[PDB]
Amino acid sequence: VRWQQRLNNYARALQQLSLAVNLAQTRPLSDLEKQGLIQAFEFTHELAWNVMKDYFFFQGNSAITGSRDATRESFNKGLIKEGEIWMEMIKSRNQTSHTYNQSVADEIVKNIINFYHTSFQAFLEKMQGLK
Amino acid sequence: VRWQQRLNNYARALQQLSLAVNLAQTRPLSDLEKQGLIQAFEFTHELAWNVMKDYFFFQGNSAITGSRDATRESFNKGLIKEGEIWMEMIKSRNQTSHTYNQSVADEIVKNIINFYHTSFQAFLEKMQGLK
Amino acid sequence: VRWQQRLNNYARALQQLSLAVNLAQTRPLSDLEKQGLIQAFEFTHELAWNVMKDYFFFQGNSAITGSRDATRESFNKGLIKEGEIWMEMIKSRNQTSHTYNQSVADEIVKNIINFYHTSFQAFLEKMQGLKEHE
Amino acid sequence: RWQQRLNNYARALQQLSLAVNLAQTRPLSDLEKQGLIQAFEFTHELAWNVMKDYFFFQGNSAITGSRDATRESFNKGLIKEGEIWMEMIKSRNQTSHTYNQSVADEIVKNIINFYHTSFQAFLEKMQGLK
Ligand SMILES: *P(=O)(O)OC[C@H]1O[C@@H](n2cnc3c(N)ncnc32)[C@H](O)[C@@H]1O
Ligand SMILES: *P(=O)(O)OC[C@H]1O[C@@H](n2cnc3c(N)ncnc32)[C@H](O)[C@@H]1O
Ligand SMILES: *P(=O)(O)OC[C@H]1O[C@@H](n2cnc3c(N)ncnc32)[C@H](O)[C@@H]1O
Ligand SMILES: *P(=O)(O)OC[C@H]1O[C@@H](n2cnc3c(N)ncnc32)[C@H](O)[C@@H]1O
Ligand SMILES: [Mg+2]
Ligand SMILES: [Mg+2]
Repeated sequence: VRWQQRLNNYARALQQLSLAVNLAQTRPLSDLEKQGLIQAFEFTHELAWNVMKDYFFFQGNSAITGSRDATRESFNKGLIKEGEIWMEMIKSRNQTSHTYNQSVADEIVKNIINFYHTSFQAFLEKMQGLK
Repeated sequence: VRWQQRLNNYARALQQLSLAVNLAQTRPLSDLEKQGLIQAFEFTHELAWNVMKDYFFFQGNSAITGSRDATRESFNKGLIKEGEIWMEMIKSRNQTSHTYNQSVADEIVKNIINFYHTSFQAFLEKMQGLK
Repeated sequence: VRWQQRLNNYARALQQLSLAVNLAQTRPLSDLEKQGLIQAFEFTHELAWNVMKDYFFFQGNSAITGSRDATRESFNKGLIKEGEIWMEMIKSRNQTSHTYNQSVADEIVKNIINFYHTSFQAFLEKMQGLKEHE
Repeated sequence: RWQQRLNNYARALQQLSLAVNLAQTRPLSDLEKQGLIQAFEFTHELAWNVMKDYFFFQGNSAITGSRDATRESFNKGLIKEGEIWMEMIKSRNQTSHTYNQSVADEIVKNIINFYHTSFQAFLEKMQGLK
C-alpha cells in the first residue's frame, strides 16, 4: 500500500527530471535551468530512497532508518546494480548548498545526466515489475 | 574572519537569486526555471542563517542549534526586522522535497518573489554595515 | 547445507521462545517479561524467514528480498499452511517500536501465544522432514 | 512535532528506568534480560527520532536516519557522549542475535552501565530546549 503510493510519486518526480535531462541533450541549459535540474535530482533522489525504505518495511524490515541504510540494503537484495553510483548520489545531495559556485553546479549536473538519470530509470522499472 | 567570509559568499549567492527573481518579474518562468529559483532560495537562505550563526558565535553565543535559533536571535538583536517572514522561510525550506507538486512549487516561488528577496537584501545591507 | 545450518539456529531460538510461551500459559507475564516474549518472537521470526530464503536459494530461487517474499513463496510451495498467520507476523514485527504502549504489547503477546508459536513449531517439523524426504 | 515525540520518549524511558532499577536489586531472568533489550530498542528508536524531529523544527531536512541524527546531535551539543550513542546503534544491529547468551549479556551490561544514563542526560537536555 504505502510503498506503491510512494512509487507513483517517484515516477511523477522522475518524469520531471527526465524532461530536464532530455532538454539538456537538445541545447545547453542556462545557469538557472542547471539549478532546476539539481532541484529535480534532489526531489527524485529523496523519493527513491524512501521507496526503498517503504518497500523493505513492506517486506518486514524496520531496521532501515536512512538513505545510506536503504541504499546498502537495496544493493544487497538486488533492487539496484550500481551500488557505488547510488552512494555517490548521497554525496551529491550533501553538496547542493554549494551550487552557487558554477564549478560545483556543473559537476553535479554532469553526474545527474551521465549516471544518475539512467540509474533512476532502472530502479523505476525494477520496482514497477515487483508491483 | 569567518562570518565575513560567509557574508561574501552570501552576497554572491544573493546576486544569483536576484537575477532569477528579476527575470520572474518580466515573464513567466518555465517549470524547470521555477525549480531553479527554489534551489537558489535554498542556497541563499542556507548561507544567510549561517552568517547569523557565525556572527553570534564570534560574539560569544554558542547556543544556536539551527536556522530557527539563528533567526530568533537575529530578530532579538535587530539583524532582521521581518521576523515572521524569516520564519516562513524555514517552512519553505522544509517543503522543498515536495516541489514536484505544482501547488507547492508555486507557493514557494510566490513567497521568494513577494517576500524573501527583499528580506535577503535588507539582511545583506545590515551585515555589510557591521563588516 | 546452509539452510540446514540456519535451521539449527532457528531450532535453538524457538526453544527459548517456547520456554517463554509455556510460562505464559501458566501465569500472567510481567510487563518486562512481555517485552521479552516479543524480543524472542523477533529473533525466532528472523531465523524462520531466513531459513525460507536459504532453502529457496538452494532450490534455485534467488528473487527473495525479505520476509514477505519468503513467506509468500513458502505458502505457495507448501512449507507453511497458515498464510494469514505468517503475514500477521510481519505486521507484528513492524509494530516493535510501539510496544511501550501496553495495548500494542498485549496484542503481539496474544498473537505469539495463540497463533505464532504453533506455526513456528509446525515449520520446524516441516523443514526437519525436508532433510530426509520431499 | 518534536515535543510530542519527546513526551513519548519520556514515557518509554520511564519503562526502561524501572527495568534498570529492577536489575540493580536482583539478577534478571533470561526472559527479563530480553525484555530489557526490547525496552532499550524502543527507547533508542524514540531518541533518534526526537533528534530528527528537533532538527526538522530547526529547518534541517537533510537528516535521514539514526547515524545522521546522532552525528548532528553531537555536532550541535544535544549529546556529549558521542561514543556511547554510536555504540547504541551497534547494539541495535545485534538484536537478531540475542538468543546467544553472550550477546544478550553484553547488551544488557551496556544498557545498565552506559545507555540509561545517556538517555537521561538527553531527556534533560531536550527538556531545557523547550
Ligand atoms: P560556499 O561556502 O559553498 O563557497 C565558498 C567557497 O568557494 C570558494 N569560491 C569559489 N568560487 C569563488 C569566487 N568566484 N569568488 C570567491 N570565492 C570563491 C571560496 O573561496 C570558498 O572556499
Ligand atoms: P510527495 O510525497 O510530496 O507527494 C505525494 C502526495 O502529493 C499529493 N499529490 C498528488 N498529486 C498532486 C498534484 N498534482 N498536486 C499537488 N499534490 C499532489 C498526493 O496526496 C500524494 O500522495
Ligand atoms: P509511540 O510508538 O506512541 O510513537 C508515537 C507515534 O507512533 C504512532 N504509532 C503508535 N502506535 C502505532 C502502531 N501500533 N502502528 C503504527 N504507528 C503507531 C503514532 O501515531 C505516533 O505518530
Ligand atoms: P544466530 O543469529 O546466532 O546465527 C548463528 C550465527 O550468526 C552469527 N552471529 C552470532 N551472533 C552474532 C552477532 N552478534 N553479530 C553478527 N553475527 C553473529 C555467527 O556466525 C553464528 O554462528
Ligand atoms: Mg534543493
Ligand atoms: Mg526487539
